Amino acid sequence: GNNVVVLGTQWGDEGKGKIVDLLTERAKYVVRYQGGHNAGHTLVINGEKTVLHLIPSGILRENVTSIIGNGVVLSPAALMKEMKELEDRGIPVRERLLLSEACPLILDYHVALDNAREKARGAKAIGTTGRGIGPAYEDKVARRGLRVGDLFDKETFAEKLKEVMEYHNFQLVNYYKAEAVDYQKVLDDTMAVADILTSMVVDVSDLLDQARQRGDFVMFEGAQGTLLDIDHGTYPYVTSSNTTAGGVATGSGLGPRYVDYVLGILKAYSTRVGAGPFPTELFDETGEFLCKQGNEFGATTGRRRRTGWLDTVAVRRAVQLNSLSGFCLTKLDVLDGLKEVKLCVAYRMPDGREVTTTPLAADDWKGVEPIYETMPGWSESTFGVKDRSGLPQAALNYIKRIEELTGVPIDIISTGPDRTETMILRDPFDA
Amino acid sequence: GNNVVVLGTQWGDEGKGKIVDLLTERAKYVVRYQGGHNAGHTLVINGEKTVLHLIPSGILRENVTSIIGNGVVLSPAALMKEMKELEDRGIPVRERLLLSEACPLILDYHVALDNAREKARGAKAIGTTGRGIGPAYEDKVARRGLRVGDLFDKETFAEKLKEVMEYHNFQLVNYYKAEAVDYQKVLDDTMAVADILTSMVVDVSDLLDQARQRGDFVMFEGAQGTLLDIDHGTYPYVTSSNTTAGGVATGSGLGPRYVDYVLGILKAYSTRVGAGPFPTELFDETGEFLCKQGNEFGATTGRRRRTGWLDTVAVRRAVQLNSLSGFCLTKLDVLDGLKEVKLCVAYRMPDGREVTTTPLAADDWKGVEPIYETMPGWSESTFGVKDRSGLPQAALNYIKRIEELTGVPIDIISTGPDRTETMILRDPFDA
Ligand SMILES: O=C(O)[C@@H](CCCN1C(=O)N[C@@]2(O[C@H](COP(=O)(O)O)[C@@H](O)[C@H]2O)C1=O)N(O)CO
Ligand SMILES: O=C(O)[C@@H](CCCN1C(=O)N[C@@]2(O[C@H](COP(=O)(O)O)[C@@H](O)[C@H]2O)C1=O)N(O)CO
Ligand SMILES: Nc1nc2c(ncn2[C@@H]2O[C@H](COP(=O)(O)OP(=O)(O)O)[C@@H](O)[C@H]2O)c(=O)[nH]1
Ligand SMILES: Nc1nc2c(ncn2[C@@H]2O[C@H](COP(=O)(O)OP(=O)(O)O)[C@@H](O)[C@H]2O)c(=O)[nH]1
Ligand SMILES: [Mg+2]
Ligand SMILES: [Mg+2]
Repeated sequence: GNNVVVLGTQWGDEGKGKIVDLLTERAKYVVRYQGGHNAGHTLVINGEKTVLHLIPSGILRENVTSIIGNGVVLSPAALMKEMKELEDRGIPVRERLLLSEACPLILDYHVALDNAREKARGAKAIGTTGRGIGPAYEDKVARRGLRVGDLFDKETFAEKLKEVMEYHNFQLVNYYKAEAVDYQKVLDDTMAVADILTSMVVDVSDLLDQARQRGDFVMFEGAQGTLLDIDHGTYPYVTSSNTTAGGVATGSGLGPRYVDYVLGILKAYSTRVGAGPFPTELFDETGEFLCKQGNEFGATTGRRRRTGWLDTVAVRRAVQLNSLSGFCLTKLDVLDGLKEVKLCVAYRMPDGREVTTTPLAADDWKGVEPIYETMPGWSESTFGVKDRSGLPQAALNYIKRIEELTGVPIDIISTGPDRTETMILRDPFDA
Repeated sequence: GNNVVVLGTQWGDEGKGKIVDLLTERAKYVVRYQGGHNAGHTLVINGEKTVLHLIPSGILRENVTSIIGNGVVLSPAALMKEMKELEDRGIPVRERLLLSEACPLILDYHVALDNAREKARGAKAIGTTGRGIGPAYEDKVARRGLRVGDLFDKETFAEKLKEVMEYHNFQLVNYYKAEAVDYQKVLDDTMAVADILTSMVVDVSDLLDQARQRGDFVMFEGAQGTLLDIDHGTYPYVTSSNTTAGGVATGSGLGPRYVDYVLGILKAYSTRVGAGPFPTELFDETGEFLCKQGNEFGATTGRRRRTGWLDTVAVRRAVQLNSLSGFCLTKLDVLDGLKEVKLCVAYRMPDGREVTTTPLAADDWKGVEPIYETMPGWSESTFGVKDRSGLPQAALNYIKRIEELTGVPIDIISTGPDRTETMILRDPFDA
């Protein structure tokens, strides 16, 4: 397929960054369509590690033009910092990065509001990444937020920013009783880069329609995971954007009927960082093993990620919401050495019923217990294996089982962090 | 196609309600996926006029199950009032209406906030429908809003509502200096209907996945229009939800790859109610004619709708954003008697350039001038005509021209408000 979508089927950090970079070899465009700099996508090329947050994962390839779609909430400060670091490493960012004038801006007050609301929550804290993502999306919906296109007229931008910060400071000071954000600093910091950002502006939706008609290859890079979806995730312990396949159209302008293949990134086990329901969560020795062996620490906040067994029930919800075409199984190599591996095949509800569908809101998850299916592990090392013939039978039965429970094939299997430690059984672009 | 989407290609009120009702004869399900009671869809069956707002337009057919998807922001009070009026007219609503537990709730304070923000805007007022739609979507994104699923546990709902209204009253009273909303009235009013609403709850996304596998016919009914889209419309003079095709997936849970045919509702001329850029707007005799002859008054607010010539440039943007499969031209009959009709074929930018694409944000529209293409009108009456052979050549050349400029065929032509005053050249379900 020409238009391929790569997204997380779980709670994020399934290894989307790696897959995007790997598959962009054949793409002309790579587009980010939701989220902001709370995303942390790690790429490892020949041992070199790059961690992108706002900039699309195809930025290291000179043959691809990276595009930050309108769905993304842009932090001018976050962008600059990343652009610089990359430019210092021989990546001519400005030469290959384009962005939407419709992207909402994340400013200093958004971060101030983020930390404030979180402290006001107390024990009910979401455990956000503190990047002001929520407040930015909120200003957008309320129709008072500032967008990239506003930077085109400096005087009116100053007047608009004037109004918005008046409102935001009143609540930060009077209600949340925190520090006011200085209007002049924000105004100065923004204008200092206003021209850099605006020089990269392009009509994304029209461009994507052009690419489509020519039949160019375009890859959509998702941020976060399905269960963090603002509508369908474990509300209110979710992110403020639609992390599901529908976010592709709203966040880039591409018509829904043009999405040809949706690739779901599936980790061999499960992780979640931040508060919220997590049925298969392990609090024992095996949990520590997955964390250590998988080096599960926040690519953005450095927070230790919560680990657990793969949840087939939750994944099936992901298959359905995104109309998945196939999966890419990652971190299979981390499971090496375990005597047994478990797959949650159903949920035991607090009322005794055994269900195979997931609860919606976070509150409806309280009391849910996973119903496992234990399988034999493998002693053989799968790390770096680049062909099925290198995987132990136990590992193969494990792949097959997931396919059986889900009904979706595993087209790609990743056995290590490097771009090459992978095995493509089927290329989505050819599917 | 089994899964058909019906949406407005302009600024709403293109006559979506009529088309949904007409086409639901063959559908098992009809789903609303965005907006709330700001929508006003008029149906006229054998002269009988029904105006729905929150309830799906397939509610008059006993063979269809209406579903209010998670994207919709639900006003418990608005629903009850509509359910009652319909039940009094022999429509067993409760027997055929289902809804999502994920739908955010529109409460009294949301309406209070709506009117307040609008007055604070002054001359920069959006001209909202005052139904609290914006504030409801804002609470959702901020992850502090209450959803239908919250009504399942009355005690915790009271505690949650307690927190949210504390926050909302502080700003309404202290900042906006308006009246506080009484917590007890809202709590009482809500609980009085809490059980009615919860009895209608269904897992929408799972159900739609079931319908899909069986191959049932499902129709998605859009609210508002493309140019009112929160991301891609004339921001900030937009509605707070995604009115484009991508909203179907995020607002119902159906995977993007399952949308088979997107039908764009296209009015013969243009209307817009409320503030915002409108290039082809007429302020002369012909404007008054279109308003009078088309009886252009708000189906929800009673506001006189602004009229103008059909804007081909803006419509082309709609074709692209929604991946339209075909159009349904409505109110052709209103153009009867005009000596000449005009089609805006391109825009004259304030800098002298002639463009064929539309500006994004509302500010980038200031100064834009329409470039017309004049065509001869027709004296013949097309009202009620149910076959192409009843349309005067001039009317036929007009249909053809729109098809030529757009590149999308006109599969349905509506020549009057009644369900039968229509001509289906092609049924989307068979396409
Ligand atoms: O916080 C980190 O360091 C994680 C972020 C994982 C994905 N992820 C987010 O980007 N945000 C998260 O979603 C929730 C809402 O926070 P926010 O509004 O900042 O996105 C939080 O649980 C937050 O942890 C969330 O789970 N990194 O491993 C991402 O590379
Ligand atoms: O206000 C009315 O009476 C119109 C509503 C037309 C569609 N429409 C909306 O539902 N809202 C509108 O979108 C903008 C945002 O308002 P709101 O947040 O209430 O949706 C306003 O211009 C408002 O008029 C808008 O244009 N009716 O003809 C709809 O049946
Ligand atoms: N062991 C192992 N690590 C992997 C594999 N694929 C990716 N990773 C690493 O797993 C982590 C994925 O989390 P993150 O970087 O947040 O990925 P993203 O946010 O989903 O793109 C990164 O540190 C990667 O280097 C794999 O197949 N095996
Ligand atoms: N004259 C005429 N009126 C029509 C036609 N189709 C629909 N209408 C009327 O046009 C109006 C459409 O606006 P509205 O009710 O807001 O429709 P919706 O919001 O798009 O579903 C209604 O009053 C309909 O009865 C048509 O073909 N001809
Ligand atoms: Mg990450
Ligand atoms: Mg209407």
